[PDB]
Amino acid sequence: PAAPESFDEVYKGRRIQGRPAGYEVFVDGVQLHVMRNADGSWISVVSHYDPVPTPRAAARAAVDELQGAPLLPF
Amino acid sequence: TVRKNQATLTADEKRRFVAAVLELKRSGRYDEFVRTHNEFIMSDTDSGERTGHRSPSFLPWHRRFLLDFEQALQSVDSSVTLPYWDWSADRTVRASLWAPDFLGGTGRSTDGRVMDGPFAASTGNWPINVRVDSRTYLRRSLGGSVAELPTRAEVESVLAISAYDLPPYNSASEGFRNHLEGWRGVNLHNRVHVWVGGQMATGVSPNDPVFWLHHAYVDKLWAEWQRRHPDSAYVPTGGTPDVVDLNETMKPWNTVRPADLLDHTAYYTFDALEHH
Ligand SMILES: [O-][O-]
Ligand SMILES: [Cu+2]
Ligand SMILES: [Cu+2]
Ligand SMILES: [Cu+2]
Ligand SMILES: [Cu+2]
Repeated sequence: PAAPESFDEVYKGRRIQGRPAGYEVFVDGVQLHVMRNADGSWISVVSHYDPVPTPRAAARAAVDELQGAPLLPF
Repeated sequence: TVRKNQATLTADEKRRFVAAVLELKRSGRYDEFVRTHNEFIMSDTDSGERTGHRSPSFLPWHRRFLLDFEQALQSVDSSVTLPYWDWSADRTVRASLWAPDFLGGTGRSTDGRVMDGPFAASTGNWPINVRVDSRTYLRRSLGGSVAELPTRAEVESVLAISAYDLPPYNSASEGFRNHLEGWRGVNLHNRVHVWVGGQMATGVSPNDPVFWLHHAYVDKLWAEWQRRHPDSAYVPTGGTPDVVDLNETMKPWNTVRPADLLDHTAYYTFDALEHH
């Protein structure tokens, strides 16, 4: 049950960050709601029906979804 | 009240449904349904309190949420009822559902923007206000993020499951509810959200009017499951932390229990529903 490792990268032009808190993700400094499923997969509020294996994968899915759009604070 | 397959609506019934939905939007009532759904999907967790999603109450909760929305539509036009979208049958972008006289089509590829139908941003009649990002226009990418809607044979495999739900009563469960929801197995409800794309793939998925027609067909599949399994009923039946038991009330209403929602015929019937 320990949390995933933190991460920080530029993905498709945007900075994505993740850190244990139970886990927080940011896209260009704006927090992105993410959640962990029982089986260890992740989703985000902009991909909430679509499990992906890791919080970085959920952050990257959000950047894909956003097509350049600023995230609004949650 | 009869809920009909969208594919069977007359031109006048499509006109009246669209107008009732647009009036709920204009008056500000529609956006509060979007807001309620997003609040629950953000709060429902597998290891904590869970009511609208990823839990046995997924089905009675959406049944009651859809009843709230249908009653709001009927306050504008009493002849309107919620239609349902059988995505196992109407599975391509050529479906009449997606015609400009009903819901409009897929979004253009540059930015996902829906360009036709009554809910296109250009009409001025469908601002996206309850949102997670700067974009204020309806978006869709039908078939963009997943290649196929569920097939009838897949649906039948799930309908054959006899247990309603099973411990631990969350996204890891075996049983009918979680296979219909889609977190395990060949994936019915979650995959349809992914297939539509745009706001339908997000926590603010009621921003797309197709939300209602999707969940009205999920709700019909629960009624079909009950006819296939008269010896099975909602579980759990008491004393379960974090989960809505059969006789416990559900948020946000607080005054209704899963037990009050098991028999849909108290509220509506379907155009056709298989017998046992
Ligand atoms: O549940 O959307
Ligand atoms: Cu949902
Ligand atoms: Cu969430
Ligand atoms: Cu849903
Ligand atoms: Cu029998």
